[PDB]
Amino acid sequence: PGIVELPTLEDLKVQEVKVSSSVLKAAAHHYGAQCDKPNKEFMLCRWEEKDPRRCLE
Amino acid sequence: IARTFYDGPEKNYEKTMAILQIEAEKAELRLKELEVRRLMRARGDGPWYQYPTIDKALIDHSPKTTPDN
Ligand SMILES: CCCCCCCCCCCCCCCCC[C@@H](O)O[C@H](CO[C@H](O)CCCCCCCCCCCCCCC)COP(=O)(O)OCC[N+](C)(C)C
Repeated sequence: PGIVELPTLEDLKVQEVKVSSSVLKAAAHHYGAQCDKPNKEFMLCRWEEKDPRRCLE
Repeated sequence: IARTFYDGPEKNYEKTMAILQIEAEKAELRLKELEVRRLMRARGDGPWYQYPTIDKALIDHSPKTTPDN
């Protein structure tokens, strides 16, 4: 029925955010204020494409 | 007797012609209807034998709390 295409493990690498959930929760309000633009771009991509493979960048 | 109680042969003759035409048309119509019913039941493309499917108007096309539906 066709082969599923997957990104290679190289294109899935990124500088991770390695802080715990308490740090994230303590920063969440200002983080949502400051980083609104790329987050909203990503969520719109994610919900229009319905494919995680199309919103890696 | 013929003048008082009966008619000429042409009346019965042409009444018979009318009767025969009506009956033969009804017969061919019956056969055609049987064939049309057979085809409509086998193919489902006709107005007849339409079995319900689900109304597409029930689907909710709104964002569904996760991106992949
Ligand atoms: C001359 C003497 C010697 C010869 C005698 C000749 C014998 C003939 C008499 C016998 C009577 C014939 C029997 C009746 C059968 C005919 C029924 C029917 O076919 O007649 C209808 C016609 O109706 C007639 O009037 C028939 C009525 C006869 C009823 C008989 C009743 C007799 C009972 C006697 C009672 C006497 C008194 C009793 C005292 C207590 C036809 O309908 P119609 O829609 O036109 O058709 C179209 C034809 N057109 C175009 C020509 C008009």
